[PDB]
Amino acid sequence: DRPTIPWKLIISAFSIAQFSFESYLTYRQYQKLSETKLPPVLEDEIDDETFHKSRNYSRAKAKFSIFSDIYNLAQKLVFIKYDFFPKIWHMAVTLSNAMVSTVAQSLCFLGLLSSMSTLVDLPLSYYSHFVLEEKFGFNKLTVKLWITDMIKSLTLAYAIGGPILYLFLKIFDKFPTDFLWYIMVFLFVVQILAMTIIPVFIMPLFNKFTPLEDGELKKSIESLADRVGFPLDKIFVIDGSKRSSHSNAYFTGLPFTSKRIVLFDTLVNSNSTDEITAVLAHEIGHWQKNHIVNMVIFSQLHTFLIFSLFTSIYRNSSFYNTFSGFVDPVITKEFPIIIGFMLFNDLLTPLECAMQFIMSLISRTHEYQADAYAKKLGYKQNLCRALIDLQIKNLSTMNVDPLYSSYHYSHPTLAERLTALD
Ligand SMILES: [Zn+2]
Repeated sequence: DRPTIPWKLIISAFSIAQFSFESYLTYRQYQKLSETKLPPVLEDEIDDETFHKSRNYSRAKAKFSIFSDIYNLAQKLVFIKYDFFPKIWHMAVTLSNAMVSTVAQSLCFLGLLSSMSTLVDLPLSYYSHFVLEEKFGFNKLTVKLWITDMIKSLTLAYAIGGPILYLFLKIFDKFPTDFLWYIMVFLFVVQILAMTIIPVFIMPLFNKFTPLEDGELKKSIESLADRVGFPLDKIFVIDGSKRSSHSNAYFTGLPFTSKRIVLFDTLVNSNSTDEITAVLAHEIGHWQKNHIVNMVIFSQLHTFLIFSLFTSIYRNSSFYNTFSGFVDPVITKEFPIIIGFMLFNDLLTPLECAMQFIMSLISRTHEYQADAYAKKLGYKQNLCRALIDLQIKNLSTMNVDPLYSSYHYSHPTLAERLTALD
């Protein structure tokens, strides 16, 4: 536990290492998608034509994935070896006029930084939407709406992100010796408010929430709810058609309290008729077995590990000194917590890989249990046809690499979800 260790080399080595590992995964997946032509348990229920089209969708996804990784590894390594952070700090504070200048310039640094991460990402985000998924008729948005969404995301990020971060940072000042349990509780309470505030206040700005047109489907879902429990405030059908013809469904409720069921516009349309309910049995499965409880708990362990280790490396950095020590246009005074946190974030990357395996696996077995639970309710045959139709219209990957799926896939392979039931 001490200051002088070669940080530059280690961080560059880690980023390259885990990029290479991720490149290996993506490589295997590309192999299988291009070579294999048959699913074992889906050889009858997958059109030979819509199978090839799905091979192509996944191909382009992988290609773009690798280019996106190289791009994000390239700008990082350049950011590192050329000490690009100090420079942004100076340029940020320089653009602060009105005095209303303060001790927490950290917010300024992050203000310009995140805005740069946006503009540098912009080209990729544009390609993915207006090329990768326009080529497969998935994207239904105009540039007008895309840009407006970007601006709304940044404006919100500052509006509520600034205040929360500020308090988060000043909590370190009040407790320089024992901050752990305080910032722990802080993140917990922000989490609770988060799941309650984003759906109620933030989402309405993105999509138009309308209540489910009273009739058949409303009654069906209402009946499944009353049967298995009392968790149901109301049902809304969001307009997710405006973005792309992708489908999904979820419920938003502050647990444990009333829960609202949101259904995607493309879902109620003619892809899922009332196999929709089998799906909702699956999604009620997550609630019944207290998975959300297991997830917040497994999340708190993670956070504790992270900020337990933080105590070790929030003292001295190779980068600017903060209280001429041997290099140029450096930054001075109080050590700034935000910076030590970021570099620490890129120090952990291997730990994250480990917990990427762990989290992906837990989610997978949660889906397993929810499906089995849908069988318990008799929605087995409809649930099967639901998942199959989703994979058909979303051109999801048919036969995947075990390792690649073990790392990335939070949901088990379709074939793997069926064999557990069918
Ligand atoms: Zn699920």
